[PDB]
Amino acid sequence: PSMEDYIKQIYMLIEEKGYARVSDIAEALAVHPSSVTKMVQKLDKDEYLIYEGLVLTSKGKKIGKRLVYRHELLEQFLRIIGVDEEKIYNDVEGIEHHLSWNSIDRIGDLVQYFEEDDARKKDLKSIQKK
Amino acid sequence: SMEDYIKQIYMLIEEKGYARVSDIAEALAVHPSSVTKMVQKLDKDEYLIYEKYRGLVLTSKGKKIGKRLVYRHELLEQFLRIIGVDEEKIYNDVEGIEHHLSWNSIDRIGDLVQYFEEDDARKKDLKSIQKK
Repeated sequence: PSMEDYIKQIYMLIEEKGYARVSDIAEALAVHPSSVTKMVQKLDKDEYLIYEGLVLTSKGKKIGKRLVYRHELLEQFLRIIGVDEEKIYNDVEGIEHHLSWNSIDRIGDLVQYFEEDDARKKDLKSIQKK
Repeated sequence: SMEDYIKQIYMLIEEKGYARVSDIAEALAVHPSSVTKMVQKLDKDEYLIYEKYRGLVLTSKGKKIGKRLVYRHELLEQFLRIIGVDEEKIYNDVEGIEHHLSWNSIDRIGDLVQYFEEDDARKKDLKSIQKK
């Protein structure tokens, strides 16, 4: 996992629980608590959080939210265009790490496009016939 | 990487009608010796048929894979252009994601690309949203 994966996961946990425990972060990212500990120190150095209990700072809360928004919007993207639910998670991860923010912005517009008229998704599904 | 070679070999043949080891080394920007190591793997694995002094031909199996690969790359380029991603950001973007998407996703991105190519109004509608 990268720094963004961590901040994202930490924010996800605080969203769901009100706290981000080392053991939960480790468990969620499938890494050892010892690795979480190093990363959490490097994140504290970077002012995303303050570690002693771990606590997101305002920079932490703001960026985490962007990263979750992004992830979920990308998931909605793949769902809307008819990708099989089982592959969606792996595809979104594999590409939030690789696509420019400009490309994300444009994908967001595309999701907006399909939300603006149900006739659009119907027509697209017709193509998925082949 | 076997995949990138098959793709590259495929592209050279589509382009020039033939693919030689040195054509491949210049294309992939790798050392000739690296090409040779991979070509033996490809030949023994029946992806291509190589003869010294003759360059190489893809088997029906290698052609299948090369064609599908180039399709994936080209498609991803067209997808990002169609949705209006900055021209200069496109290459680094496709490169980065092309090895990290289920073929299921690729397939659906293909229908999406088809969808916008079918009708000018759809492109017009999409662009309207980008302008905000």
